[PDB]
Amino acid sequence: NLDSKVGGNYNYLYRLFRKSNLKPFERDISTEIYQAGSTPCNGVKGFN
Amino acid sequence: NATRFASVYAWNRKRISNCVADYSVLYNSASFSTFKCYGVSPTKLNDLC
Repeated sequence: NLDSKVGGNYNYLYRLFRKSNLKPFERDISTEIYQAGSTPCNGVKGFN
Repeated sequence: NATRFASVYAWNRKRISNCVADYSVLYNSASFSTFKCYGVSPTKLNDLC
């Protein structure tokens, strides 16, 4: 009833993919483009 | 590599079981025009069974 917005609330963010799993009590704030799958794509999104 | 295929509604299915798959020559060989594959990467299929 508060944080929800019409058409989705894009203020908050979440990292779907990362090169490795974070340990408990660890912070990664990096918003850049990194490797998603098993093939390193060298930065900008592409190459599966 | 078959000479002639079937139609789009006549499509034939070949059962693949009890086999070992090498996907490096089917993808990284750059012998195919394009591929669109969802849910899994082409390199992951070699380490996934």
